[PDB]
This record gives sequence, structure tokens and C-alpha cells, in this order.
Amino acid sequence: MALNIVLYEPEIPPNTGNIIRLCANTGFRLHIIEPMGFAWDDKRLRRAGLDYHEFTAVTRHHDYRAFLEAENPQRLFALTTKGTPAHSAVSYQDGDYLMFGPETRGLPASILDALPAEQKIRIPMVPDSRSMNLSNAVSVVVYEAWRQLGYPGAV
Amino acid sequence: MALNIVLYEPEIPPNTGNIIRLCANTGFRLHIIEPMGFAWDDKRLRRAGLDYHEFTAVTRHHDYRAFLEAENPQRLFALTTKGTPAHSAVSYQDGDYLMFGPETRGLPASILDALPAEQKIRIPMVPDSRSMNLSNAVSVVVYEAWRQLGYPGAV
Repeated sequence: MALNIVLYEPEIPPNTGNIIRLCANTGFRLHIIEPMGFAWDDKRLRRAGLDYHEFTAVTRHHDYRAFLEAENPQRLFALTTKGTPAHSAVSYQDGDYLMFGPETRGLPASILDALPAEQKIRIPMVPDSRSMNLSNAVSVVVYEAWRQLGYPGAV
Repeated sequence: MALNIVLYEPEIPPNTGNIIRLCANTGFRLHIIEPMGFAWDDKRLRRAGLDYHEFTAVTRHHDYRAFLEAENPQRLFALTTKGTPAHSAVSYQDGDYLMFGPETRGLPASILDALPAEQKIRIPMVPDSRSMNLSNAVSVVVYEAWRQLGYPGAV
């Protein structure tokens, strides 16, 4: 199984820590587009108690263009409140990359405009909802994609 | 829609803060079984930036028996690594209560033994996985239940 999570300029250490654990638990690979809002050395990152092996799921990319050149994503989805289909209304498949913006801002227009409407997904919410925690949102999208594929690799 | 999340003796403030936001975003109601590992006044709880209205989704119960007497749950599910069906392999319905143990321990045997095997659910994971963050786990179960019901109340 090849499913990928992409974090664009993540800002808050414990969110990234949680998402690393999430990838380790699901077999998803993690891609980080620099710069991050914190150092890898940050004490808040590994409060998670992350093992050495868990970091082998993580690849760093200097910028978005470098990410595209290294990974050549076959399909790139972006989570955005501006999206149209629900995260569960699309059909994920091997090779997909699922991209998320920073905790305090959306993904840049220059990226969002490169994607067709059907690849910009949104997590359903009640009217007048507030922002969801980023690691929560990634967990929801990841587990929904993994569900659709029948949880390959799970015990 | 009447779906309920139950936290048994939650320990870590930001997890509960995130789960409160989660309930506000989904229309789920939150039930807390005391005692908590932190005070409501805890600075770490509202780093979340929780609005006053969001706290109206929360009811506190002095202990598990008091919870049962006040709520009279029609069906009670428990998330446990010991569970048998996946969280997505059961069929949620109006009136369900979804119960979660503390971040650093399972739910007590005296509660788990009261539940049939089919009501003890587990989130799928790869072999040799480590513990999932509690707010991540609740988000996954909540969004899966809400998906099954067709996201009633979502914009």
C-alpha cells in the first residue's frame, strides 16, 4: 500500500508528533514541506514518545516544487474548508497524496488553483463550526482512506 | 441526531479541549465521568480557544453508575485494543453512546465485562503499533459514526 500524507509548513510540534504516530500505526508515509514552524529538536515534538523507527516514515522537502519533483504525485488531494466533496465522498486509491495546510492558514492559492474541484475535499461540519485540530483532521481523512481500501496491512 | 461521546476519567487537558471542539463541530454530545486528571481552570484546556457555547455540549457525571442512572444509554460501545470488530464494522444508530478510557490505561474490567463482544470496538492498526492520541481516536470513531448516518446537521 502506497498512501501519503503531505503537511505544508506545519506550525505546532505536537500535531506533527501525533501525525508521525498516525503514519506508523497505519502504514501511511509522511511528507513535510519546509519550512516548519519549529525545530525537530523541539521538546514538544517527542512528548509523543516517538521511537526511532517511527521517524523512518518521514521525508522532508525543501519546498512544494521540490516535493513535486521528488514524488511526482499521481493524484494530489487537498483538505480545505473551500473544498466541495466530503473527504468520504471521493474514492482513494494507491499512489494518492493527501495534503494539508498549516494550523493557522489555508494552503496557498497558487497550489489550490492547480487542483480540480473534485480533488479539494472538506470535512463535514455543523454551521458556524470552529477550526478542527490538524492532527484530528488528518486522522479522520487517513482512517477514511484506509477504510475504503479495506485496511491493508492492519492486524 | 442523538450521538454521545463518553470520556472515562480523562487525564490530559488538550485532549479534552480538542474533543469539546469536535463535539461542537459535529453536533455530538460529550459526557465526562469524574474524576478528571486536571481542573476545568487548567490553562492547557482552553489553549483551544473554546467559546462559551461550546461548553454547553458537556455534561459531567460523578461516577460511572451516576452516568448510567442519568443517561440510561440504549447502547454503549467501548473503544478498546481488546475489542473485536473494527470501529467501522458496526452499525451506529441514534441514541448510541461511544465510550473511551483514559489516555494511559484501558477502561476498567468491571465495565468492559458488562458489554457484549460486539460492542467492544477497536481502531485497526499495523502490527507493533503504539498508542494513538486519544483525541485522534475519538475523532476517527465520531466521524465514522457520523458518516454512517449521512452527516445529519452538517452544512
